[PDB]
Amino acid sequence: YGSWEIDPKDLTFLKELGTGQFGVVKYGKWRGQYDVAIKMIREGSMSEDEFIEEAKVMMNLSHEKLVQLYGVCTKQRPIFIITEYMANGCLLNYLREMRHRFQTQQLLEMCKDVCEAMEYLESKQFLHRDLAARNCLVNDQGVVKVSDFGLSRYPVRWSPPEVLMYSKFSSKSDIWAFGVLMWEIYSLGKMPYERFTNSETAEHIAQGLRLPRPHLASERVYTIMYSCWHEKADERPSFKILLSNILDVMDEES
Amino acid sequence: YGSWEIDPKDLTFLELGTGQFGVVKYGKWRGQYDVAIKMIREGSMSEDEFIEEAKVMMNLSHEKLVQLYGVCTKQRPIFIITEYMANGCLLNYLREMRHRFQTQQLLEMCKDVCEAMEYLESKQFLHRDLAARNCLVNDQGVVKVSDFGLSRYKFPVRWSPPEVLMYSKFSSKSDIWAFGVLMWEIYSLGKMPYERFTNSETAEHIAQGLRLPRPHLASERVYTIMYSCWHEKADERPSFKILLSNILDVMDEES
Ligand SMILES: Cc1nc(Nc2ncc(C(=O)Nc3c(C)cccc3Cl)s2)cc(N2CCN(CCO)CC2)n1
Ligand SMILES: Cc1nc(Nc2ncc(C(=O)Nc3c(C)cccc3Cl)s2)cc(N2CCN(CCO)CC2)n1
Repeated sequence: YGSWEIDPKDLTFLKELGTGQFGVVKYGKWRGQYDVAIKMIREGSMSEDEFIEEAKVMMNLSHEKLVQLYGVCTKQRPIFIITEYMANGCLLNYLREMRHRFQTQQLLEMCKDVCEAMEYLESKQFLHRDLAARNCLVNDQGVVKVSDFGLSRYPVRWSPPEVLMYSKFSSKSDIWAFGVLMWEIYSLGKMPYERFTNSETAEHIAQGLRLPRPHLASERVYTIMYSCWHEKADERPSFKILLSNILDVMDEES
Repeated sequence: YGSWEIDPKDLTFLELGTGQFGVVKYGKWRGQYDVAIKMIREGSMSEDEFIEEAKVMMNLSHEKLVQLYGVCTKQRPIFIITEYMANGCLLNYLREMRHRFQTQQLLEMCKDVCEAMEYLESKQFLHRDLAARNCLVNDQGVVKVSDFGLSRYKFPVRWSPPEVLMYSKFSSKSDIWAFGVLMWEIYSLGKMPYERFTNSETAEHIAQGLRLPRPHLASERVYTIMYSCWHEKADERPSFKILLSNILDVMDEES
């Protein structure tokens, strides 16, 4: 893959952070000077072609609020993926572990960080398959960033109208999820619809039920997350507009 | 994978076509049984993808479904053996025999595809690409669908919008629309849907509420079936259990 291929002997496995479906992440050090995260992909988790597309996306996309790629080790099995290390780890556990210790003005900065990354992927026609607090990482300075792994891109004469319409306004799925994310941040890791099941939630949202307003979220902040929860997808805002609305509130409140 | 394991030497590679995941050839088992062989590429699928595909191939069976004869998992490229379809694709079969069909044969074909889908519907399986080009015909003129590359019905209910949850509840209604157009291909003798419109014009043509015109070979009652498959509201469309329910009724009426 060129310069992206790194030397394995320069790595050093030290600790374990977690395990996923497409491998296991392990904490290490690059040349014993910088902290990095290393993911060990399983032999049969993904196909060859699937890795070329996934990799091709990680090298061509770059944003300050996206998990930076340090390199990969495709010259061995299992293959590695070296990236920057996030000291604080997951955002969900971060909101619950360090709960109510950061003031409200910091909560909105977390939404801005995620909105900045999504706005970038939006400009590149990329969709987050699972946008939620559990899929966001926090670094030492409290910056929230999303990942590039597992991203998506965006029969005509045999497909129904429901499929055609979705193929043109599918980007609005990441907007609804983002709205529920702000709810998780301002609720400090509260699970959406705690008093409802999966079947219930699907029925309540269909009837118009929306998440309450976090007590730590101002009435204007609620307008942002609530703007993302519009029945008509085309009536929902874009990540560029949401970023402007978030920045607008930050200036008026801070 | 057990008894499903076939000896690559027992099969002889006597070519039929090629797909994304590999190429399909023609052969015979022990010089006595006819079957088709699929040589999947090395990097097209993953180990987990195959195990799921196979697990679905070996656990499903239906007369109108492509029967699986076996696989060769101790070989690279991995092989998948199935029954041989003398007449091959349905679209080419409708165009090569356009002058050699009866009105009862056309409706019989539609049943052969509906009977298969009805079985898939009961097992919660979905055909991602249901069309005449993905259907095969054996020597006796019986149509059969394939179960390779199917999908079942993750979506986080708590973070998904309504259009996604509503899609997961009416996912089988999408194949109904495709089935309705399939019947048009049959009674139209292989004509391309919206042959006089482009991909962008077809999408708008459906948005305006217009649909395919009735083929002259289809009767008023048969067209009502395929037309019922094309309803703006997915919930208002019938089910494959109901389509077969009707197709048989029009058969007895016109037979
Ligand atoms: C799960 C976890 N992640 C951490 N930081 C990460 N940085 C980079 C990671 C990563 O997975 N990148 C990546 C991606 C995104 C895709 C493909 C490939 C790769 Cl390599 S993960 C830290 C952490 N700890 C901190 C919070 N607790 C401290 C209390 O002791 C405990 C746990 N936990
Ligand atoms: C493309 C083609 N298929 C033919 N029969 C097949 N039987 C089994 C096939 C197969 O694909 N199974 C399968 C599936 C479904 C999934 C995964 C894996 C597998 Cl293995 S295909 C015959 C044929 N010929 C007949 C019609 N023409 C001569 C007229 O004189 C020429 C062409 N052409």
